[PDB]
Amino acid sequence: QQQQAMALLDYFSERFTNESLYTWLISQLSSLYLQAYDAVLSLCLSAEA
Amino acid sequence: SISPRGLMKQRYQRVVTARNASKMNFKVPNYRFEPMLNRSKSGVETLI
Amino acid sequence: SLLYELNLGEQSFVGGGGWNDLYQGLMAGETLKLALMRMERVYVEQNSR
Repeated sequence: QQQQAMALLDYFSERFTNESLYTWLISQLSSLYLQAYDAVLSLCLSAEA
Repeated sequence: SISPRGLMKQRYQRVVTARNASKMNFKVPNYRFEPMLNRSKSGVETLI
Repeated sequence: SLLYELNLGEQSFVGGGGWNDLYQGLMAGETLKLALMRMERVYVEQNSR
């Protein structure tokens, strides 16, 4: 039983969809999002003016 | 002899929600307000 | 197109290498979105009469 549990943990870790994937994705999107915020904000300021 | 064990303490946690704001102004741009509105709304939606 | 239409010297936003296999190019379009946004900004900013 212990063996099955440990192996299962490994197989789960080896799922293609993985923590690493989300981490990577997040880092990319984060950078994009921050830049987008700055960008569009400038245009909105101009719109109010 | 034996004695019972006290139940572990639990507590709420405060959450801050104050916010600051800053004033801004900018010079008149090249484009009319409604074009600007269309552009801006598109961008805003994308960001959201 | 933008660069020719405004002759703004030499600047760039588009870049190659957005695809990747390990992440199956998932974030590429988002990068394109941001680049497009920056180009739009510049256009509105510089398209003075």
